[PDB]
Amino acid sequence: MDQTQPLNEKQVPNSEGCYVWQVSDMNRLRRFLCFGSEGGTYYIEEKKLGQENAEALLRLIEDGKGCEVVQEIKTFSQEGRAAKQEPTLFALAVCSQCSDIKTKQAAFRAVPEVCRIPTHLFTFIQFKKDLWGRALRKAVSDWYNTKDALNLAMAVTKYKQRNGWSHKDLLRLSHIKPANEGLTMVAKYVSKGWKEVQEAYSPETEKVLKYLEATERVKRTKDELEIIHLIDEYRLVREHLLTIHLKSKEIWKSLLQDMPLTALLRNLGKMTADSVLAPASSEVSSVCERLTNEKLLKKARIHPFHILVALETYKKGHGNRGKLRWIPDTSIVEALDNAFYKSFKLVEPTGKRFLLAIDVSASMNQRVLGSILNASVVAAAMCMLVARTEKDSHMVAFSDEMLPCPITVNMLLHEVVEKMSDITMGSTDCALPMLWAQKTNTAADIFIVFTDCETNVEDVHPATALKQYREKMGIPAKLIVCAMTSNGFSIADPDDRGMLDICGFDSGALDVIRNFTLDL
RNA sequence: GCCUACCC
RNA sequence: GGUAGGCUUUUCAA
Ligand SMILES: [Mg+2]
Repeated sequence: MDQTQPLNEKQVPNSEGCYVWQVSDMNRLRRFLCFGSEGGTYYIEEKKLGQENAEALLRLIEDGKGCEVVQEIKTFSQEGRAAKQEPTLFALAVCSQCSDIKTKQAAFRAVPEVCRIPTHLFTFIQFKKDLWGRALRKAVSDWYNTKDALNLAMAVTKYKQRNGWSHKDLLRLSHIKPANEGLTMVAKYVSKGWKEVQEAYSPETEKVLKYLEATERVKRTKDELEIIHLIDEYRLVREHLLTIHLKSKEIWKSLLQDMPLTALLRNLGKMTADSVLAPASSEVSSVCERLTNEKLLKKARIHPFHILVALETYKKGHGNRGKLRWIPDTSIVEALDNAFYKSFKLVEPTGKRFLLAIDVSASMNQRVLGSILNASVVAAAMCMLVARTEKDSHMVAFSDEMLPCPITVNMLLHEVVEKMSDITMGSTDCALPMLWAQKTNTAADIFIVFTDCETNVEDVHPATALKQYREKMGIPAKLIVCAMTSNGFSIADPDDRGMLDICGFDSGALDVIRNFTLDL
């Protein structure tokens, strides 16, 4: 009996013909929220991946899980555990339509806590289209009227329109009625324009006009000094400036001052190139100190993935799609690579013995989140995270055989990246870890395997490998399968309480692994 | 092959 | 359509 055969009825065949279990729908929801379905997986095409995921979603609703889904969606977004928003917003959209009315009413109810910025809403509304009314009109209206005039003003000027949707269309389609003078002004500004509003017009309301005026002013003035001035006075950001100003060193030195974190993160390369982040500079020193402030990273909801993508591209001196070059600053590379570990919800060590196994087979070459990072690299990063928290941990890599582990606990993130480079390839034997462990008489209480569960060699089933391990070593060893995709497969036996299914790249992954290690 | 802003 | 920034995919002051 090997992986080519089913252990029991419950099991189903992979994408390779070998047998595994089907991840619980709830768990697949999490996989989906974190990885989405762009580019699909190594075996499943993008389109069918989304279809497989859409099916599981509806299945949950069918089964009553309607409100648990929204609650989970609501929680992942607020806690910022998912790199990108599309999957969450698409999920909240499907729920916003499902048969259940409990779920639907819960979906629109959570819209303002999930759609924090215009883009989020625009993407939500567009999804509803790919799939107005009382609920919709109400939800959109509440999004604006519950805000503070002065805040809405920034929101609507920072994000005038995204993906084909403007606040002008939303305001009109929802037939909103400004809850106060401040909001009517902003609304009039949006639908009718500055002139109309300027022509039509409290201390609080004046503040709102002032601002709107500022935003209009920084687009007519030729004087750079005045631009810089307004930026200082009204905290105007990049989106507020005419793109011709974005070539001025002094504009950015003024823009960097209190630049939001994602903005700062996505423009590290450009600022270095324009000498705004010159070597040894105060500015650079400032940047590093901000990127490594866990609280602000947390406040700005900087996901570790975004850090990884920026680090990879930043040290490359040049972009992937971009077309500018810069001498990568070593202080920044050390600050980003440091920030990576602070972006995850950190936890107190348990002290247990962990065996961390990275699936490095050919399939792990598959690209994640439509980025330039592959599952191999991401799995290794997640691995480094768990290894720097629980010191008693031995890392190992595998494909269809045990391979010398290319990385170490003391390596900087970009060294672990290129090392996974030279080694990703081969077939998949997901039982090797447990098997290796027994053979080297290596003790462990927890096994964490970072895989896509597409095991395919004629060797015993990983679940079988774990049992043989328990019996042989006399340890109740548990097994945590950290998923690297949104496929619906798992080498984890649902009937074994010592086997858990978690998602890779959930900034909250650390807490789940802990709760499980500690029998919670 | 894509995102924005400005003019038209 | 013309022009200009950027692509670390859409820039979460939070
Ligand atoms: Mg493989």
